[PDB]
Amino acid sequence: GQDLALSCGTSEASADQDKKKWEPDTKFLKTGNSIHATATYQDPSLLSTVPYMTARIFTAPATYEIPIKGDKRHLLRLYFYPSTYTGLNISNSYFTVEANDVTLLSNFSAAITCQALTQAYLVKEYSLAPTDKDVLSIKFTPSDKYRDAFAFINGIEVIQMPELFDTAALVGFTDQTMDAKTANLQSMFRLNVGGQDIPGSQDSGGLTRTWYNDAPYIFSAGLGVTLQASNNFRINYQNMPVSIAPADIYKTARSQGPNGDINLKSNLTWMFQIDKNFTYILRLHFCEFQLSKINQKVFNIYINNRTAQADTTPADIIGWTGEKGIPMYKDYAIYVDANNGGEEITLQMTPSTFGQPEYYDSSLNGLEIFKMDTMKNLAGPNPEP
Amino acid sequence: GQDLALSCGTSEASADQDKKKWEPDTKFLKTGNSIHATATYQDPSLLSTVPYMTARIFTAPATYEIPIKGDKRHLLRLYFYPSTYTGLNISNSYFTVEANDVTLLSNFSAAITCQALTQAYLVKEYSLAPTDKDVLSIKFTPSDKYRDAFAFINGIEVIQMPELFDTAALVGFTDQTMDAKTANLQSMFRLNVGGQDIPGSQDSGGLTRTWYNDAPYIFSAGLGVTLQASNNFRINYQNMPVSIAPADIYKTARSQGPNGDINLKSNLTWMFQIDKNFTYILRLHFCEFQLSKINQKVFNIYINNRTAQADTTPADIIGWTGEKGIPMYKDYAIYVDANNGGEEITLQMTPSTFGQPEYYDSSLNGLEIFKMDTMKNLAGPNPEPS
Ligand SMILES: *[C@@H]1O[C@H](CO[C@@H]2O[C@@H](C)[C@@H](O)[C@@H](O)[C@@H]2O)[C@@H](O[C@@H]2O[C@H](CO)[C@@H](O)[C@H](O)[C@H]2NC(C)=O)[C@H](O)[C@H]1NC(C)=O
Ligand SMILES: *[C@@H]1O[C@H](CO)[C@@H](O[C@@H]2O[C@H](CO)[C@@H](O)[C@H](O)[C@H]2NC(C)=O)[C@H](O)[C@H]1NC(C)=O
Ligand SMILES: *[C@@H]1O[C@H](CO)[C@@H](O[C@@H]2O[C@H](CO)[C@@H](O)[C@H](O)[C@H]2NC(C)=O)[C@H](O)[C@H]1NC(C)=O
Ligand SMILES: *[C@@H]1O[C@H](CO)[C@@H](O[C@@H]2O[C@H](CO)[C@@H](O)[C@H](O)[C@H]2NC(C)=O)[C@H](O)[C@H]1NC(C)=O
Ligand SMILES: *[C@@H]1O[C@H](CO)[C@@H](O[C@@H]2O[C@H](CO)[C@@H](O)[C@H](O)[C@H]2NC(C)=O)[C@H](O)[C@H]1NC(C)=O
Ligand SMILES: *[C@@H]1O[C@H](CO)[C@@H](O)[C@H](O)[C@H]1NC(C)=O
Ligand SMILES: [Ca+2]
Ligand SMILES: [Ca+2]
Ligand SMILES: [Ca+2]
Ligand SMILES: [Ca+2]
Repeated sequence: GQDLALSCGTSEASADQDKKKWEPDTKFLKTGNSIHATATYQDPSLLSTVPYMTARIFTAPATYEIPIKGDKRHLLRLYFYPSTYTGLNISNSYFTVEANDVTLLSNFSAAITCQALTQAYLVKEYSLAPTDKDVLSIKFTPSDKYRDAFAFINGIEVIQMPELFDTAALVGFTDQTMDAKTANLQSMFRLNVGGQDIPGSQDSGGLTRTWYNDAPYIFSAGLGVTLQASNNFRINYQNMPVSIAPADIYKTARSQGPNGDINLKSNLTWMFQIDKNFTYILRLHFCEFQLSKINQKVFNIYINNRTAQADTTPADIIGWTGEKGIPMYKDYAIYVDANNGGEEITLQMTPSTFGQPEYYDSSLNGLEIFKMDTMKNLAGPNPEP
Repeated sequence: GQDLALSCGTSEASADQDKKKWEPDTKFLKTGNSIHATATYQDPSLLSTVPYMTARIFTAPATYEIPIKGDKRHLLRLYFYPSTYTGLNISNSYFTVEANDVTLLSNFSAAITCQALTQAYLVKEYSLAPTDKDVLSIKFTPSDKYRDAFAFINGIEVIQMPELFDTAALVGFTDQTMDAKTANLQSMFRLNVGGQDIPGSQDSGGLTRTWYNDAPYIFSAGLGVTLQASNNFRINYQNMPVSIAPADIYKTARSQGPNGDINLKSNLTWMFQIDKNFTYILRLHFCEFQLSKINQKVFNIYINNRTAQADTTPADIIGWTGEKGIPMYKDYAIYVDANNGGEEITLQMTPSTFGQPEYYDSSLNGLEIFKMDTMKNLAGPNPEPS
């Protein structure tokens, strides 16, 4: 059927602020008796009125049927703008969303979730494994616990993507590995480390992912030192698919800085709020654009205080890639529960004292955090405040 | 083993006018020698320079090896743009193409085929039955009969597809069928009847098939009346796979029109140039979007002057589907013989008088014509020049 950007509750085509074209959802909606509504407040923080200002509202289970290619992986995005739609209190909305037998959301309150994030809108993004079916059935089910619950949706995107997931190294364990090839994933965070926001229009692979500056997630007292590649520095992908990440991710990084003695005394630390009781994959993106040789910059990486790369196998970007300007990533997996970090993921970097490196520093170019499904479920609870 | 769109002779990723992404063919070329070439001339009829303006040229045999799932059916497309490449005379190009054990093309002249069609480029499309092999070997062999014979290719696509083929009713016989489930097929024609061209980007199943307007193929004096479903009319597929055809096929149709007297005195007639000595499957796509009951519109269907639906079993779309808005298709098979049939398939419809229907009309929403393989061969001769 091909990729779609549906603005729910619209009757004509529309375009957003980033030159993405959207179309009405009506075509794809199997079930009747939905309500369409336009919000009566346009939050000044919205980047566009599209798709956010218009919604479709469901008071019974409702299914969209989107033609897809069965053998392919897809990105699915759900856009929500909890605002005022004439005649409803958005606080009453609690619902489930499923996509071909994968549960995405359950008892989901967009209002509570937005309040907790201090953001007026939400985009939930998922990477769905191939389901061998030529229709993606997206079912919205109002809560059967609350008589007054309704479901709503402002936009849906379905985007074919390559098989960009394979194995991840298990954090804190010696050489253990797990397969992500058939996993369903939720995108939790996607950062351009040390660099400016990259809008979807500048993403690679036609995937229109947004990559956010990482500064708001730095937990260490030190912000470190951001690095920028020289003008027209060439990112040499070699055999890495360009869809993994756009070149600009690799042209900037965050490092600890030029003072190796100070760097040895601290970790550069990021912290993220996530849902308990899931395995997460952290994809760390690297590209050395300053140094040229093995054993110049060699560093330990820790996830939730456990070893990701350390001891006699620390991280060395040139050690991994063989050459300045080659991009790469490494995937690490951690099951996060009460004993392992609770509701938080921490990522920490510090120089290694193995093999007498030329410098004592660390760096990172990009970061993605994905939730893996457990028994075809990705739904977590709503956040607190 | 993913789907591929290879633009042969390129060294950078490219994209065409319909946003299809293409990549270089280099990694998949397994045996032989070849060079990249760029066409000297951009024909104004080309929608894109991708993949058509670049080619790989073979002066001896060469093979691609493409990873596939052996238990799955595939679409294979071969793109050709005859032009002057590396100083060679395109009129000397005659070659064979094989995909595993299936001969697709033999003594193939892209130049002559293009001249006969009044088209500057060709896309040959095949549906290959499961191979039980994890590699698709695509072999290009220059003709060993002409001395300066060479082969060329501009683009290759390999696309995993569902099993969209089963049995077809043999025309002019009753309860005799042809089995296409494990056949290798060539796509000859694919039409949105009564509607505008549907580009591959809008095709269902992610199969990127183009559905072309049918008007050029009508040979009755009357072109009938084209119909379009109302705004927000929904096509209700039920258990028919959406990969069969996109919704827009079913939202338009060609009919004979509102004058039943005129309709009763004529056939709506399509004609197609094909290759003799093959069995063809005609897939007729239907969806009733105006009427609502059985025995409102009831019509006879003839293929090569023989009965496909007639007598006491004429076509009735609601009769078949049970409801307005439910799409369907019916497959019919016909052998086109070396004398009778004579390089053409004709499809004709006219109203039936059987059972006193409310109206006297006929309609059709889409049409596909497939060649079935014989002796593991789908190759036909080059058409006559004019
Ligand atoms: C296509 O098939 C014909 C044979 O067709 C069969 O035999 C015929 C004699 C007739 O009985 C048909 O109805 C049968 O289906 C191949 O042979 C040619 O056939 C034509 C007449 O149809 C005849 O004029 C030629 O002399 C025959 N040729 C030879 C070499 O004997 C023909 O070669 C086949 N073509 C292809 C491209 O495979
Ligand atoms: C950098 O962070 C790592 C990981 O959190 C620190 O190592 C941990 O230190 C605590 C003690 O404070 C121990 O309980 C853990 O066992 C350590 N983990 C590992 C994997 O060794 C490390 O000390 C920090 N370094 C600095 C300089 O702050
Ligand atoms: C559905 O979601 C809300 C989450 O916000 C749940 O209600 C909250 O539950 C927690 C206790 O875990 C309290 O701290 C909050 O005060 C509750 N908030 C509100 C607004 O009621 C609710 O329990 C969930 N329901 C189900 C069936 O899971
Ligand atoms: C519509 O076309 C059909 C099929 O070509 C016509 O039926 C044929 O008529 C010719 C001449 O009368 C015969 O040689 C064929 O044997 C007929 N075939 C069949 C299957 O009946 C039919 O006459 C045409 N209808 C109209 C209304 O013109
Ligand atoms: C290969 O194809 C060419 C072109 O179709 C064939 O040559 C034509 O043969 C027919 C006779 O069947 C004549 O009508 C044309 O004048 C010929 N055209 C040219 C350009 O020569 C040729 O016979 C075929 N060769 C083989 C071995 O099958
Ligand atoms: C997490 O898992 C533990 C252990 O299975 C369980 O006791 C707890 O209820 C779960 N908590 C959440 C928030 O899912
Ligand atoms: Ca909307
Ligand atoms: Ca960066
Ligand atoms: Ca090409
Ligand atoms: Ca049509």
